[PDB]
Amino acid sequence: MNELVDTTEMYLRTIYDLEEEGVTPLRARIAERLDQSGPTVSQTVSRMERDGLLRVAGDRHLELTEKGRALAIAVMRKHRLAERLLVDVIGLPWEEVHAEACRWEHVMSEDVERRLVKVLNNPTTSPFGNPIPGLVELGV
Amino acid sequence: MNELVDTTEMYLRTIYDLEEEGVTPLRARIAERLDQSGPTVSQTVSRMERDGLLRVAGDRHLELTEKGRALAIAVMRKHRLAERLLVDVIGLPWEEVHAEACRWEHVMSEDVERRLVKVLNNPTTSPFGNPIPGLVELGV
Amino acid sequence: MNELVDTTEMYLRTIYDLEEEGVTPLRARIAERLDQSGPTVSQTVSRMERDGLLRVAGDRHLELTEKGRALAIAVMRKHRLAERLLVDVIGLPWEEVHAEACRWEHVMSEDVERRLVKVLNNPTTSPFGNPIPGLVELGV
Amino acid sequence: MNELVDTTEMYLRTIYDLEEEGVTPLRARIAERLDQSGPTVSQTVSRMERDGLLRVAGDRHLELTEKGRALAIAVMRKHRLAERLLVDVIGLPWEEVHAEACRWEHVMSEDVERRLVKVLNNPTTSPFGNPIPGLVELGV
DNA sequence: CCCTGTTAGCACAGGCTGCCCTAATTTTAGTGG
DNA sequence: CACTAAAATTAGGGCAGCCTGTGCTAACAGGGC
Ligand code: NA
Ligand code: NA
Ligand code: NA
Ligand code: NI
Ligand code: NI
Ligand code: NI
Ligand code: NI
Ligand code: NI
Ligand code: NI
Ligand code: NI
Ligand code: NI
Ligand code: NI
Ligand code: NI
Ligand code: NI
Ligand code: NI
Repeated sequence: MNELVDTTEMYLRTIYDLEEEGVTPLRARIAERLDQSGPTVSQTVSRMERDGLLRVAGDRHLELTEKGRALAIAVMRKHRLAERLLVDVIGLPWEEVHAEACRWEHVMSEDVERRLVKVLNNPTTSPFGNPIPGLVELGV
Repeated sequence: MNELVDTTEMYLRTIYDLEEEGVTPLRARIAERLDQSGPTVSQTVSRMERDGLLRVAGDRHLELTEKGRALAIAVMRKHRLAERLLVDVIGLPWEEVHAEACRWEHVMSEDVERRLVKVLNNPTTSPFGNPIPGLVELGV
Repeated sequence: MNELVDTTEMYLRTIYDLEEEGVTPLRARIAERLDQSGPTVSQTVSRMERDGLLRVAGDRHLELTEKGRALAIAVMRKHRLAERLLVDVIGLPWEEVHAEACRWEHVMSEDVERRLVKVLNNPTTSPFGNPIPGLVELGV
Repeated sequence: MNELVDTTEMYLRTIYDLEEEGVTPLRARIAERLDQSGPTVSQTVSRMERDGLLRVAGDRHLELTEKGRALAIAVMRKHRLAERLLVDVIGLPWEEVHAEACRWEHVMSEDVERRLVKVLNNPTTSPFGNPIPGLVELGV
């Protein structure tokens, strides 16, 4: 198992965080946040272009395709739903929830996601306050 | 990401499965169970033997080492606690919870397992009846 | 510096050697001979195919392009002239010449090569009996 | 292969050159002579500093460590024993021997160096008049 | 415009291990003669 | 021991995903001519 559990999904989520924070998505940002060498993130981002999940712009900005944005959103959704489960229900300490959720985001089915929306009483936010994306696309 | 999520863990737990059922743990069993080829299974098993996780015994059986066994128990434990959590709290359909728990077992920290035991009122079994191993060494 | 000094050239000359011994040139033979990993050679071989030096047949034979074989021949010429110089003139023990010539083949210019045909009295074989190829196309 | 063949050795030997010439060894000086960019030589210098090959003094003068000096001496010695060999034995036109010995210095074993000392009747200088350093260390 | 160097963000070459495959054998455990 | 069925190996790959080394341009900074 990868330390990232799913590399591709971690690249998508990271680009998405960047968009949330209002910083320009560059390969250099992904290498910083995931502690990887430039040649590593360059090659991996190429594989993701090949598979149509992102594209490198002329100015080197990373952009999510439609397939890549739909997936990124899905992962962010599971992440924050996992965060809620972990805090509201399990009571895992705060400073551990993101780290745990960062693994959970790559394995939770949408089947489970929909159950969690019901069980956690229709949560629109993570336990930190960040809005949960893609609830419509989940189907809620 | 790996279909198995964690190949090493799925190999250890699969060996746990065969021991629990009373069938001789052979590489040929892992090939059937995990649907992989013989060459693949021997190759991975070699890595795991190299890494101190198991031995290929003189008569070909796969004996888990002490490190291998602790991990195998830790993974089976997370699996059945995940199964309990999914049925009792999340309400995932029976048909599906094993498939789900087969992924969660690979990402759940012991920190969450300990908090699950309480959340689930000191469970001793999976919803399918099988006993939950390693509750002692989990520290409860 | 590379341990091979020149990876591409060593690959070419290795292919040359294999052909010369009458063994089918496969990536596996190169992996053995240069002690490199399988993915390393397949990747290097890919660059060489990108660059017009060879192609991988459908049955996985490595086929030198006309340009590829010209470079291959050119390197062995340098190798074997270097062996003549090192034995006939410099007097390096017989056991250590191939090792030295193996690094030399990669830095020798054609100008030097041509001066060595003169100085060594139109040589036509290695000290070990093997013919020096590429003399005609050298400028002889 | 690298155009310099061995970047580290060419950096060491270049520093050594400047010291013979009595010019202050600065990174700008290296950039100049090997025709590379400021950034490149700045990065390459720090790897070497890292590996204990040189010190960058408070005033920015590059300074060889005893380990860096020993390697620079050995490359200069190879460079000049090669020059000798190229003029006296091989007969390569004058205008071309420095370019040829600029590559050979990086591949010649000490085993060959000691044979060249014997065969060229104990040379002390290059055909350009510059003294060959490290003949003592070589083991003569 | 030099000069000397830095910081940021790339490029390509050439290395690695993990974990997956087919085809074609070979070894081994158990069975029957 | 001799055939067989199950088990494992041998041979030669595949792709994903890590790495360091060694090169680049742009922008900038501080001082100089
Ligand atoms: Na790194
Ligand atoms: Na290797
Ligand atoms: Na340049
Ligand atoms: Ni943009
Ligand atoms: Ni988070
Ligand atoms: Ni994650
Ligand atoms: Ni046994
Ligand atoms: Ni189960
Ligand atoms: Ni699993
Ligand atoms: Ni063929
Ligand atoms: Ni040879
Ligand atoms: Ni060579
Ligand atoms: Ni100084
Ligand atoms: Ni010179
Ligand atoms: Ni040089």
